[PDB]
Amino acid sequence: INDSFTEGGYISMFYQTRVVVPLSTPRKMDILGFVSACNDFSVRLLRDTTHISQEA
Amino acid sequence: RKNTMDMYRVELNDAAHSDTPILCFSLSPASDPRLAHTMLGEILNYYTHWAGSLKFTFLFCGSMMATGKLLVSYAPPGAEAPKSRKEAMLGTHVIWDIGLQSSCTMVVPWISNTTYRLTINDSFTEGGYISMFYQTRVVVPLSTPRKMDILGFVSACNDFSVRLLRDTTHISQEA
Amino acid sequence: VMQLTLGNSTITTQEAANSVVAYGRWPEYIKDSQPTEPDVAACRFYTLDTVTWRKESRGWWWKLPDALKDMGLFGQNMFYHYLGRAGYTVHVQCNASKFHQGALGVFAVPEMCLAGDSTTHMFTKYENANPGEKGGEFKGSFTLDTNATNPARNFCPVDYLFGSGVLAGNAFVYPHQIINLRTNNCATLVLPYVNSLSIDSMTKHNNWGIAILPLAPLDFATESSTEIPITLTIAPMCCEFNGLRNITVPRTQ
Amino acid sequence: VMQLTLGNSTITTQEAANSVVAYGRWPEYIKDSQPTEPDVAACRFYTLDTVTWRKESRGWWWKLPDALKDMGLFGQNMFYHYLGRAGYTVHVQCNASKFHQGALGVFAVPEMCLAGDSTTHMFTKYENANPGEKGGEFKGSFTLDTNATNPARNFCPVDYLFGSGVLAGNAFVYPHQIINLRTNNCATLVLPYVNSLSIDSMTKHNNWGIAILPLAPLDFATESSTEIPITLTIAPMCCEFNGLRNITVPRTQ
Amino acid sequence: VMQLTLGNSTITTQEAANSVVAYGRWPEYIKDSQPTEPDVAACRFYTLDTVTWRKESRGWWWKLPDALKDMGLFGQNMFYHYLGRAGYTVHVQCNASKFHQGALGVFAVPEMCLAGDSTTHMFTKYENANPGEKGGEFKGSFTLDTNATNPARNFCPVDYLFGSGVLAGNAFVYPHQIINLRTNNCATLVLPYVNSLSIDSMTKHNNWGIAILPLAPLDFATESSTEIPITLTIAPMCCEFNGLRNITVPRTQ
Amino acid sequence: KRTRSESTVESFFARGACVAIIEVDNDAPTKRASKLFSVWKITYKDTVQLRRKLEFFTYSRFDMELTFVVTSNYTDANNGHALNQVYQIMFIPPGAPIPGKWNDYTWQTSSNPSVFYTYGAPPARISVPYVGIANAYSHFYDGFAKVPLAGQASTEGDSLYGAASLNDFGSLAVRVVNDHNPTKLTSKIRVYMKPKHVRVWCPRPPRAVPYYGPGVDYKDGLAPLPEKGLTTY
Amino acid sequence: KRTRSESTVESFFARGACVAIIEVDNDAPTKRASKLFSVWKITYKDTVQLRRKLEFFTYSRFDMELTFVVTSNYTDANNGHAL
Amino acid sequence: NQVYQIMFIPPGAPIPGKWNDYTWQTSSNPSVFYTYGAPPARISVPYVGI
Ligand SMILES: CCCCCCCCCCCCC/C=C/[C@H](O)[C@H](N)CO
Ligand SMILES: CCCCCCCCCCCCC/C=C/[C@H](O)[C@H](N)CO
Repeated sequence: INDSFTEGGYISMFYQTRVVVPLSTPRKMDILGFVSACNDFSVRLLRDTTHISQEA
Repeated sequence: RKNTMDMYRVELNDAAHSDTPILCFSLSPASDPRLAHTMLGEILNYYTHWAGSLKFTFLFCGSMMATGKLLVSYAPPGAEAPKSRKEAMLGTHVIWDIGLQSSCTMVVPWISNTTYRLTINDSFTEGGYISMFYQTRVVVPLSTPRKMDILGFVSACNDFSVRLLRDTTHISQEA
Repeated sequence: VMQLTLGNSTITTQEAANSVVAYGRWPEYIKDSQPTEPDVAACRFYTLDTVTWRKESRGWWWKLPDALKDMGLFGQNMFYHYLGRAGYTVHVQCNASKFHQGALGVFAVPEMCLAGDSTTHMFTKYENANPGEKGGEFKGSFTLDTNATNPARNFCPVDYLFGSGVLAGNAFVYPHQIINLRTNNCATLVLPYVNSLSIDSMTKHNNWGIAILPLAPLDFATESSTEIPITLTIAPMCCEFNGLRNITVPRTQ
Repeated sequence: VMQLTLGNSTITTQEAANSVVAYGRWPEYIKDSQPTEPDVAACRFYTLDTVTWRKESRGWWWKLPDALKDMGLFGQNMFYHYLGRAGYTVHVQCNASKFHQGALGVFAVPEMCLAGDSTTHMFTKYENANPGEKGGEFKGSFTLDTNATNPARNFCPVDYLFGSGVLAGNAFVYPHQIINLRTNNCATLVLPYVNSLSIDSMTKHNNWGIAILPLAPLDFATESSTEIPITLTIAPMCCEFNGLRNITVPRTQ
Repeated sequence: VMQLTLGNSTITTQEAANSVVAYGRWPEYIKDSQPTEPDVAACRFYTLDTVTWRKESRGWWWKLPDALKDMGLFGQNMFYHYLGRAGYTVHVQCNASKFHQGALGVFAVPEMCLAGDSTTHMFTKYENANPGEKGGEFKGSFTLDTNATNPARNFCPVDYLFGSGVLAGNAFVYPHQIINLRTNNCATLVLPYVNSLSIDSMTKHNNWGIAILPLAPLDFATESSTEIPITLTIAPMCCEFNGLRNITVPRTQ
Repeated sequence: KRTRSESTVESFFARGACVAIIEVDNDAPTKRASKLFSVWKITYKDTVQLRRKLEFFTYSRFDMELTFVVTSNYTDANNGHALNQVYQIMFIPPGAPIPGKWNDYTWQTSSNPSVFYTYGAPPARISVPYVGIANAYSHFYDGFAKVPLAGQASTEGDSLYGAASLNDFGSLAVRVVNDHNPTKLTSKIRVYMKPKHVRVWCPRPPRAVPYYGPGVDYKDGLAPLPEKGLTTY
Repeated sequence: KRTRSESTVESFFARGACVAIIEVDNDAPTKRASKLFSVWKITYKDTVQLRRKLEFFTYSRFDMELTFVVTSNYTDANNGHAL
Repeated sequence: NQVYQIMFIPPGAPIPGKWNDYTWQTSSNPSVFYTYGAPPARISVPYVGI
């Protein structure tokens, strides 16, 4: 949950020099991000999710 | 012929060869009216799931002089039901040579997409179809009957099994 | 080719269909786990009344040991001894030529109970439920006896109901034989003693029933009518009788 | 008594005449001295059109593997693969009673070339030389096609010439069977693959021919006319197909 | 550098990205714990219709073994045999130069169920849920079919919902490959047979779905428009067919 | 710190969840507006928690425990109190008779499994093994029960996408076996499903949009992602 | 696929089935229209499920378990509650 | 007779808003059902401190 007690820090992405492209090359390029768990990842205290709903 | 003895007989004649089927039914022992009332069907009606092969036997009740050749074919599920001998001969079939054997037995292989079949009418567990056609004709000499009846029988094989016992649909009680 | 030799009687045929032993067991005497044993004197073949098979025939039924009540020493011992036990050997003969058509189904039914013809439940009398050597006939439909003043008190068997409210097609569950006129003109059955008691009365209880049904219609060449004699010959086996007493005379009519 | 079980098909008969293996060899796969093998999927019995035997019948002829061009997977593989090889199992059924008369001669002819009906040599077209499942018929005499504008371009078989200018009496040199209505109502033949090549095209070349001739006239009792169905059931054996390519669609009409 | 040799077909490439075997298992025949095996005759690569990748492309989807219904022997066996089983080898080719931009995501989805376009639940017909070799397309938004008189009864896939109400980002849970135009112009997938039954009907049930999504926009140099062909070549593996019967002809239109 | 004992398939799925509520009434039969007995088709798709949990994988195998939590109440407070209620829950497998009346022959339970509950007792619990005709339960079916064929009439051969072949797992019929109370009473039974020995195959992505029907169809609410700045923490 | 564990005689017959319903009344003895006690002759032929199952065979042997499911109700709602 | 439901809501789990809303389905939230008159319900929980 959102709480300052267990802040995980921040992740930021910056330029180092620049993106360099020659003539007749696209000047707008997209990058894709992915997230995965490591071998030491674990969870506990099973609970209901907050992204589920039902009428009535 | 319903609800009398005549329903237990299938008629044959000495007419010229024709591709029109002699007999047709669907492999739904627990749902087909012709098979639901047999012992196999009655036992299956007590269970929800069943599996295994079956034996279908046909006995010729004509005269000794009568001879002929007949075809008994099984069309597997998922195909249009056979409408003529030409489509019937595309699948498993047996030849009844009336004149050498008075009875012929055919074994229905367990061709299924599921481990067990249901005892209700549903397209999910279709068992295919069974059809009977003429091969050449029924041949009889002079002074011999020209209308002869055959008898059909159904039985379970050694691999037959049932599960999920349930109440039958052929039982009722007042109040 | 079959030869049935028993007691002082012998039946030889060349148009048989082997034989079936009901439940896989031959008749046997009671094991350990004063008796009277007629032996060969009673264990012999007796011929019952020959019936006629026609196009309109619906079937015939006999009761055992009822059908043997008048067959000499067997019936005498049954009427002289309170309790008895014996198996049966049944032989059905139906002669036909190469131009004949039809088929008979012979069924050996334990506890062959038949539906009555009256509204009252189980209201058939003893004298009508025990026809004797003549057996009875099957009907094509159920007829209700409305003669309240003088009820017939007879059975009302229905061919397609087997006379007991069960589809005739399932009747093959019982030990059975098929006499097909194009393969065999006779059949044989071996029926061991069947009951919940080792011995039981030979007059109050019937052990077996023999049902002959026309599985296929009878026809001959191109003739408009034909008749086939059907003969039923029965022999008791392993006769045992107990409880000697005064002769029993069942009521008639 | 014969039972032919192959693939997912079974033929049972009790009026057979044993069988003859052509040249004493059963069909076998090519020895060493990507292939496609349908196996049981194609090695099964298919029933061709039943023909009628009458008093005026002169005979029938079929070509193999031509007759199986439309029989499911076998024909599909033949039209999908350039080259192929397979033996044949032929079964001829001709039912008859004890009052019937006549006899059929079944001949398996390798390279069964038939004479044309036109003056021009070998002028028959492919569409008429490959009838398919329906085969063809024999004529009692040679008729010359004089339709110069629209020649028929069909074969003109002659029964007593066997359709190839050879006396029918010598036709027994080929592997043959005799179906005599008084002894057997069916016959079986086993034809191994015969050709000068290990494999050959399944559309350009025909490997075998089946000829059914009326060796004796058909008669029944004292009737003025009678008809007997004749059924021809054929099964491929040791199917092998090679050279996968686009489907071949032979021209018709 | 990759070479895929199967049956009578071979695909050679020098711009591959190795390969991923779905669930770590290659296709295998059913173990013990009459079948028809076309073998190399069916286990070969077939090329499906080439699609065009544009700036506005939202994605494409194909169903297997639906896409192979018309591919020669494989489709013939599927329509001739009731039940079947086979794995798949999928090859996606997307050629591009050093001046091109974009990326494709190839996803192999078991039981790829797509949302319908109608208010009625699961109201899509068979003829629209089985496009065949041409597959289908993804939409950028959900459009509701209000044509009550003549409903389209087609699917309504949404690119960002993956067509099944699940965020496209999670679609990588399935076995997947990424074709990045700057590293590789093709990808390969090996999909073993997946189902709750050892064998299942080849016409009633679809085993796999192939989804091609534009993970990155397509661009080329400074041009205002560009098109890239995308080719999908699929080969069945370990073909097995069962229950031979009459040919099945699914309804169209 | 890893342990991974609560993240197992058993731990994830071994939790009771309400799947259906069956409502019955105890009232005079002459009142056609009252339901003396109810029939509910067995399925987990009537809820969203267990449905979402199960749809994480395409195939599954497991045994099941059913729990029946029974509650009841009066429709009035001017008629004193009623007697203790007894409820009957009968299982109807495929092909078995469907009760038509509150006291017809189908309630004889000659061969249909049945559970009798007395109000106030601990909730009834039963266990059932794997009863799938196939080798594993399927939550998705990319196919049709019937495939239309060329030459067939337009009124035959039609079937819904996916249909239901493996999903025909019977129904439950709930009734009250006690005499009809003079005052109407309303009872509700909550059915809780608890899987055990759960094995799963073919993981699937989590559902993103609200469930609409047993299938994968959706109509609205297709915007689950909120707004957030690209360079905002 | 055979198993044949649920097709055994025990499995087929080892199922509870209702055979009879005995009705009794708690009321003043002076009301001759009420039945204070009831007597039922033991038999399985009053029903059709178990009767049909049993008649599949002519002879049988078995032990029996009897279960008595009791329910009760009031004939009025203006007299509070009973004990 | 009254029946009571006590549902555990761990951090981040939905908070019931209505008496018969979806949050009471107990898909993954531990729950205890009590029938009036029965012995008081008792449960055990281990150390759950982060
Ligand atoms: C009164 C006695 C009640 C007896 C209850 C027995 C019901 C048995 C139902 C079996 C259900 C199997 C579990 C469901 C499997 C998957 O969810 C489906 N294949 C997909 O919907
Ligand atoms: C219906 C099921 C109910 C389940 C109840 C589970 C609740 C678990 C609560 C854990 C509480 C741990 C004990 C408290 C620790 C210390 O007091 C705090 N760290 C200091 O306030």
